[PDB]
Amino acid sequence: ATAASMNAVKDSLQRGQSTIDVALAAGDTITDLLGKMKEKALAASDTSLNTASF
Amino acid sequence: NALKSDFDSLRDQIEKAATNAKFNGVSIADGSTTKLTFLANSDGSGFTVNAKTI
Repeated sequence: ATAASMNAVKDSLQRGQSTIDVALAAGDTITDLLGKMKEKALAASDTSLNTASF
Repeated sequence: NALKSDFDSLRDQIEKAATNAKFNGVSIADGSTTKLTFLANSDGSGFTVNAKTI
């Protein structure tokens, strides 16, 4: 019985792996968007821009 | 009187030429602003260029 009970342990570990995989995909999206936001802040920091570009 | 009239016309033409010196709504020669700052790094470091009124 103790040996057969390991199936639930393996299933729970696999489910945790899937949860972390989804989290990493979302994190990659968030990092790309954060890089774009950095570039927008850098571009807007310039004082020679007109009102429309800002 | 003719020389004085040509003097006045050239003075007005300088004033107009100084007025029209703009690039996308900003200018470094008409005296609109004291200085312009441009990006010099990803950290937002500037490239100060003091304006020279003409």
